[PDB]
Amino acid sequence: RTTSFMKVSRSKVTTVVATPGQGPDRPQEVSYTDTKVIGNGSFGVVYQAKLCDSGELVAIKKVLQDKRFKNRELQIMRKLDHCNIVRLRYFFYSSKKDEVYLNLVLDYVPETVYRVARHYSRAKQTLPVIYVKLYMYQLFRSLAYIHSFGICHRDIKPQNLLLDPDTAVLKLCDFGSAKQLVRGEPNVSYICSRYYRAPELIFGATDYTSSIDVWSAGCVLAELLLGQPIFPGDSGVDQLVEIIKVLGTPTREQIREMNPNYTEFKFPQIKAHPWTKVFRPRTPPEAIALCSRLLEYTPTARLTPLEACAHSFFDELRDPNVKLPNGRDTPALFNFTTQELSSNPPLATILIPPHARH
Amino acid sequence: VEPQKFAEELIHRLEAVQR
Ligand SMILES: Nc1ncnc2c1ncn2[C@@H]1O[C@H](COP(=O)(O)OP(=O)(O)O)[C@@H](O)[C@H]1O
Ligand SMILES: [Cl-]
Ligand SMILES: [Mg+2]
Ligand SMILES: [Mg+2]
Repeated sequence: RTTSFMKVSRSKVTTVVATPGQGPDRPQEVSYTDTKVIGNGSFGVVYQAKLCDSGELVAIKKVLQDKRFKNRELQIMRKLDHCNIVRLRYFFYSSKKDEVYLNLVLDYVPETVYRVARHYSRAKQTLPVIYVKLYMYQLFRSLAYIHSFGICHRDIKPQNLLLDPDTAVLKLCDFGSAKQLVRGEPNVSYICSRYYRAPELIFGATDYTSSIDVWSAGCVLAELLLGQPIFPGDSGVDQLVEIIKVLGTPTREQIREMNPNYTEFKFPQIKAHPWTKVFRPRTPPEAIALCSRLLEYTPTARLTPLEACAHSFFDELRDPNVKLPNGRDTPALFNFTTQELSSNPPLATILIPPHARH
Repeated sequence: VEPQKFAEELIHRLEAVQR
């Protein structure tokens, strides 16, 4: 759930002095019109609007600045610059009475992985594998990027994966739970949303790593393959039972890796259900393989995001003759930076195909 | 939550899907 402990002119024009997301603080007057809510929650309100100068659509995430908790969302977003992470254009502050709200002006992205998957579900179809490949690959790229700065998202789930259906570009959003993890410094365990929470988090670990994002990603993958969440359940126990019912009871050593405080309890020994029986018979073997290397009890045994990008499941995306089903070409996929590849530079031989060099 | 309390519930639940 939670983390650790303006003038109006004439359509109707709202003018504010907003600070650009990148570079040194150099605030500039920003004007926008056609404001409407495209989302509302206990966190605040999300609006769509159109910038007066360029006519470009933006999202404005308005969040209350609660001083009772640690708010790293702005601090974290400002440092991020990646093609698979939603762009922070500007931010500004505005006035619950006697309260100050933070406004994040972001690029507007019309869909999410969640809404798109819901379409296939109610249509009783499955998302074509080509999209599963495209979306998951871009997700892993975004994870490789944030992890290289030591930043863990902590809330990976389909609702936080924005999509432009025309370009098939995925952008990771919502850094309201994100944090730079430091070994030796404890974290909040009640993080990550139900269905997507790593087993070590459910066992209440406070010393977890960025590999919790990888588990969440594995859940997204499985969900896209399956047509529904793989580990549903209201409570942690409910969720862990679903996990055990697939992976089998974790061994004492796997338990120790997750949370040593549970090593001495005598858990009934449930047999693993073969991944090939979990999914439909027409599921590609390499998708199953990838999934099993993501959804591991031992956090250190999980693939890193960069390793996941290099997995054989994404081999098709490296074929020069591939295209989107709508006729268009695939988005940028091989423009890796030195930062992105820092965890494992030799992987560039796989990640950057020969036809991508030119 | 208490590891003891969490484990008891989990053990109880795993016995039911096992039996
Ligand atoms: N840049 C954006 N463009 C379009 N819609 C967005 C954008 N950012 C967020 N949304 C929508 O509004 C919701 C806002 O939630 P989010 O930004 O993920 O943080 P929180 O979950 O803390 O409210 C998202 O689930 C998403 O569907
Ligand atoms: Cl069993
Ligand atoms: Mg969100
Ligand atoms: Mg949030």
